[PDB]
Amino acid sequence: FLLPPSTACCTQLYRKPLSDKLLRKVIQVELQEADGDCHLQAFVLHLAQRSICIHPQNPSLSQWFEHQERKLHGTLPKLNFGMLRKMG
Repeated sequence: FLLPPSTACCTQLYRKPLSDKLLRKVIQVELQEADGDCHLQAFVLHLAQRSICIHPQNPSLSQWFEHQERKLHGTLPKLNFGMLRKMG
């Protein structure tokens, strides 16, 4: 059981605040669309070895917007996540 890249249809959620240590290995943030990909919405984090499913309303994802902006060596995708930006 693993969530395949860009195949995010998580019916389950981890719901834990992820460790920043492992976060520095989360090269991607993949949005589970509530229709465009799966039948529900989720913010799941794509590590370089795995993907974890997070509840859209989760501080770990919001903090990750801050953290990813200062981590990942400076490599990020085109995420216009301005609807959250810590305010989620």
